[PDB]
Amino acid sequence: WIQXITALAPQAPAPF
Repeated sequence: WIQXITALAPQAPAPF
């Protein structure tokens, strides 16, 4: 679950 969020960390700014 820490690598589910950290792999999405650079994918938070590109949509939002």
